[PDB]
Amino acid sequence: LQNEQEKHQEMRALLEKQQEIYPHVLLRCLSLLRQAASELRLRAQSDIDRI
Amino acid sequence: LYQLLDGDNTQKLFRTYDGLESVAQKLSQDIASMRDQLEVSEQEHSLLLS
Amino acid sequence: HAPYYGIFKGIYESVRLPLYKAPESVLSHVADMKKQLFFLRSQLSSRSEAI
Repeated sequence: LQNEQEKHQEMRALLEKQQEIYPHVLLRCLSLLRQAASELRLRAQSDIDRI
Repeated sequence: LYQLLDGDNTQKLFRTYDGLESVAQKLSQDIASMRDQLEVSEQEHSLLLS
Repeated sequence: HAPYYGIFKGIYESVRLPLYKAPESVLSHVADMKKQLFFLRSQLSSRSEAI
C-alpha cells in the first residue's frame, strides 16, 4: 500500500509535467500553421498569382 | 492536537472541545475544498487543451 | 465509558480516523493531513501558473 501510494505520487507529478508541456507544443504548431496561412497563402502566394 | 490544528495563531485564553472539533472539521473541509479547486482547474485545463 | 467519548468520536469522524485505530495514531494522522493540505496548495499554485 505505501509503495503504491509513492508510485501514485510519482506518476501524478510526471502527468502534471506532461500536462504543462503539451499546450505549449500545440501553440507552437498553431503558430507555424498561422504563419503558413497568413504570410504565405493569403499574402505572398496571392500576390504571385495576381501578377 | 489543538496546536497541531489551529497553530499558535489563536491566543484563545480558553480552548474548548467544540473549538477542537470545529478546527478538525475545518482541516477536513480545507482538504476537500482544495481537491474540488484542483478538479475545477483540471476541467479548465482539459477545456483549453480541447 | 469515558464522559469525553462522544467528543473524541466527533473528532475522529471529522478527521476521518477509523475507531479501530490506536489513540496514539491521532496526532501523526493529523500531521500527515496537514502535509497533504500543503501538497495540494503547492499543486494548485503550479497548475494555476501553468494555465
